[PDB]
Amino acid sequence: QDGTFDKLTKKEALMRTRELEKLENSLGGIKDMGGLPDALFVIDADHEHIAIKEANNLGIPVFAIVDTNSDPDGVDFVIPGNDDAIRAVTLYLGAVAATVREGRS
Amino acid sequence: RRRVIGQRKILPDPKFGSELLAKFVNILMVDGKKSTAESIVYSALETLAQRSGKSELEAFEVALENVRPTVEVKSRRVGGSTYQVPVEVRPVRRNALAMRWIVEAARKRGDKSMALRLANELSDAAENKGTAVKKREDVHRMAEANKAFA
Amino acid sequence: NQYYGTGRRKSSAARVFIKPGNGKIVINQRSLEQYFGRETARMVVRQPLELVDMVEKLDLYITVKGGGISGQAGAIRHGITRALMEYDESLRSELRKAGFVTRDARQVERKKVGLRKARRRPQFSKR
Amino acid sequence: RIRIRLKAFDHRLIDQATAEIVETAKRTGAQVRGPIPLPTRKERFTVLISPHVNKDARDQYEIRTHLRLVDIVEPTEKTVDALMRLDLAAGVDVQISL
Amino acid sequence: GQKVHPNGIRLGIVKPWNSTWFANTKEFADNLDSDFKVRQYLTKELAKASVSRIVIERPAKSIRVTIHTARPGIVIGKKGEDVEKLRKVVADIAGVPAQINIAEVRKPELDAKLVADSITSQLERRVMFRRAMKRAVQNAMRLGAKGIKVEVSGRLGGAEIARTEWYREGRVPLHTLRADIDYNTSEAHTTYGVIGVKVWIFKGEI
Amino acid sequence: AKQSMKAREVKRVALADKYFAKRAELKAIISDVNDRWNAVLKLQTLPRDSSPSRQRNRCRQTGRPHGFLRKFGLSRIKVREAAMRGEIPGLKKASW
RNA sequence: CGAAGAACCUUACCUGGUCUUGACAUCCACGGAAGUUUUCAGAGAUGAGAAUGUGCCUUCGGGAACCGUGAGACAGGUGCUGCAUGGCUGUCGUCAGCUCGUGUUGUGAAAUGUUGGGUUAAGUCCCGCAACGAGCGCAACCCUUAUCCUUUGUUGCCAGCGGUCCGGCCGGGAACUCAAAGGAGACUGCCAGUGAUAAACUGGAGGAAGGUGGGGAUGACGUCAAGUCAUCAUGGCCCUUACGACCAGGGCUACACACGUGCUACAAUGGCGCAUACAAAGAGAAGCGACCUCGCGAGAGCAAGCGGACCUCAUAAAGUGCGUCGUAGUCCGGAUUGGAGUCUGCAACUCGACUCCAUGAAGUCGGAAUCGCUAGUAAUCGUGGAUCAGAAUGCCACGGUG
RNA sequence: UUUUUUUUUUUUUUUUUUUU
Repeated sequence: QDGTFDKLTKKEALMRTRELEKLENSLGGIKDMGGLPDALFVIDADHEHIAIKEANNLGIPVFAIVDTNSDPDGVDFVIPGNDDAIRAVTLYLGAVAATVREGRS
Repeated sequence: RRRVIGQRKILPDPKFGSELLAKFVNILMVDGKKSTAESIVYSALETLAQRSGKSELEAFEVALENVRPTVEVKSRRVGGSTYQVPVEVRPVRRNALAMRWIVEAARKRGDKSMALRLANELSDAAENKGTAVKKREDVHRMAEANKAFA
Repeated sequence: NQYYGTGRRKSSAARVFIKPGNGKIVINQRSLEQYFGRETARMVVRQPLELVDMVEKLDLYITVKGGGISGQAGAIRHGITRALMEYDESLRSELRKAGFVTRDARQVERKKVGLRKARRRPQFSKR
Repeated sequence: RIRIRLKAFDHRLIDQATAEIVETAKRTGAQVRGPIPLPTRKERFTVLISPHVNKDARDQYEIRTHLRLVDIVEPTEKTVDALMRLDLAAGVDVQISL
Repeated sequence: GQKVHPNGIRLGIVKPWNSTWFANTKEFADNLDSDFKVRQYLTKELAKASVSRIVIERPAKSIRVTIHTARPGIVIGKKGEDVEKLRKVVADIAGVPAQINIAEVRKPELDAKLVADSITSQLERRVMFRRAMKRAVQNAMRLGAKGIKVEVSGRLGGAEIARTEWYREGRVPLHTLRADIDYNTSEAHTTYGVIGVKVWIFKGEI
Repeated sequence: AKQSMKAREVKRVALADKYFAKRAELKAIISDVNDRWNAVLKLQTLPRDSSPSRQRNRCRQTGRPHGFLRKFGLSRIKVREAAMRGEIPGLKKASW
């Protein structure tokens, strides 16, 4: 946020440029996490592996777009639908991005 | 052992600018003391030319042809016993290894002086008569032959 | 007008001064031949100045503080190099290419404990 | 050539010292030396103050230990008296024995 | 498997001296015989409240003894007749006078020493010291520090029984030469033999 | 031999110049083999236990004579500590 | 071996003389000036006599500096166990360490980051992976270089002149070594080729090193249940008529056998004789000591000097130039034994250490097979140091013809 | 999936008490 990160020898600052690398791509929508999340939205139940188990452990609601390969018993809302690429999750995400802001009232 | 550093560079002889005449003496030294060993090798090359009255240092080659080998035998037990296979020596090696058999023939040779133990065995070596040439021809009788057993 | 150097090699301790014309080599009050009279290296001190036609152009004066003749042959190399190094900047490429700039500094990562060779780390083709 | 061997625990405290002797003494005669060193002992020093027998706490300090040479051509009192009137500097030593 | 001092190795780095004096080439030997003698009288006169730091300075070989004790009022006594004794007995051995300077041990809870002078009191009752030991540690850390480790060795049971006990109320990075850590020890007895206690107090990160 | 003999060095250690090393400065110079006088020496060798030089010495910081290093001034066991307060200035990491 | 001095010797042990607060050292009690000097005994510890001596305050109180005799408390030693433990040093390891503060698939001894695609000589480094990161090993400071920049000039030091009675002698100025304090600079830095315009490998511009530049150096957990159990610092346990402490003697070394470390001595790539050219590592007031006097010389003696470029030890060996054998059991072999000498000492002789002559045991190139030694590294060419009243052939460290 | 560069090298006694 200011200039103070360009401290010490130049290879000290760069050794954190390359932390920021390894972390904001994995982590850039969660930067605070000062309380525990209340709900989840998921698009795979294979490739996303651990998240569904952590959620069902602790008792979280899970919103899940699912195909002929799925396990529907592990969720709170199935939306049966084509598994992957942009056209599928486009057709659902309008109305998600709506309800989570006009629903604040 | 991954890096190219594997041989000494040395400088040329004080007269004819040749690392040939320089590696000769630097093989012959066996006890150290260089510069008087280099003047006594310079005395070998004059006792040489007493035979012929010209640049017999050109005939240095016409002896060294017979002392240079193509092959050497090193540690190769590969095949469950001694399986040699010498392999040839790379071009740079042909005449240094010839200096090795000129100096072992000179050590007990018997000639009056050490200038003459070297200048006589070079004379013989051009005659193929030599004891430095006999050692090489032994290896040719040995491992260049054993080409046919490899 | 004049140009100069000093050396440290096996084990001496020598200086050298370049001077105007007449082309000679004077060690304190005597000639080169009197000081290396048999000493087979002797040419190597006059060799790089005979390129640049010294005979009417330079003059070379020397003095020595622990002789050391077998090692002096390079203390003088380095020294006479520092002198020409302000005579003419052009020849730094000639002095390097001919080895005449080099000075003793290196051991080839040698023994400390037992092993012969001692910088290079464990090497494999995939361990 | 009377060698006054000037010596301080620190570079700090002999610099403060010597620069007055090469001024004060020189005013009318003898070309007075003062910066020229002796083998200055920049060593590593270790004392055991460890509150029990355990690993280390032998705090390695460095030192300066720095000596110089004040040199005068002759015992010319109308130039040299001034350094001998400098007896009040009880925090530097000089060893004049020659 | 090690005991590794944080202090001592670091005299000028947050962790200040037990003592410091300048005695010269042929005037050390008596100064050193006096540095145990002056500390033996004081640390038995001050026992009633301990001494976190028993500080021997000697400004002109005359001894500026600075005693950080948790009750200075009891060594000022009924107002300064003990001070008089306190400035004479340590000066009687040293042949020179003694600049007695007092202080408080500002909160024994957070201290560089006085936690081991809780514990080693607890043994003068001879009954279940285990009720109070790890509680004393707890109490101390409730007003200050961020981790502590404790080791106690000795005859602490009955008849023939001799063991060593080790506890950890918070994390301790054992040596970090930048940090506000301390090591200390103290001693106690129980009529069968020794009871020797040790601490490592990681109070802060710098 | 722990403490042993100290008393009998002490009893004559200060007067060797009075048993010989000034007593000598006229009578004993004619008694040399450089100067020849042969009847004179045979009366000055009588002092036996206090004939200079002879000295049992005193190891002091050590209480008993486990040698004496006459270059450093301490017992053949003490050395370790010099490296730990200033007494041997040359004792770094050994050259071996 | 530990002993870097097993014939006063830091005493093992063979002997005798003696003791068991001994030799050292306190807390009260009653008292005293401390010592210089010589005679005779005794192996030493210890025994019997003779002279000369009498301090500083000073309430003449109390005593000091400093010696007694009576008490009652009362003194000691490598004796080893690693295993109560904590320093210390190793050979591994210059592996880039293992595990945890959490979580949890393994109940738990399974590492759980090693998976599954690739890559680099490289746990290199691109991802992928249910994995974080805590941080004490990390990024590195460290010393010596070496090359310079200034300030500089030293017993140093002499660049260019100033006088030479030919000695840097003393005038005379600051090139630069020397000395060195503070320090300071080389990076893929741009060029040829390489391949993935990655990777890093060669040659080079540019250098005093190059891809840790080298030579010192720090040697983390883990170190073999390896030591320092003979100063450790100290828990558990030690002998006490005793493992405690005073004293002069003696003999350790034999020899038939080894067996090797460590030596050399077998003649010319050698030496032998006179003559010629160049360095230094280091040491020094329980010192080191020249010239100069005495010389067959070890060894006597005078005496300038020197505290760290001043005094002295080395005038390193080869090497060069002219002479000299003829391949010769010898001219060399010092194994050694005729006689001849001294520096030390109570003391070395059946115990040396070394000096002058006279010598002359093996001598002649011996195989079987313990590992010396890869680069500035064993041949090769030499010097010091302390233990200590002091002779290691040990080792220990840097130099160089090579 | 051909896997003989010799076959053999005595016993012990290592183990820092215990309930969690």
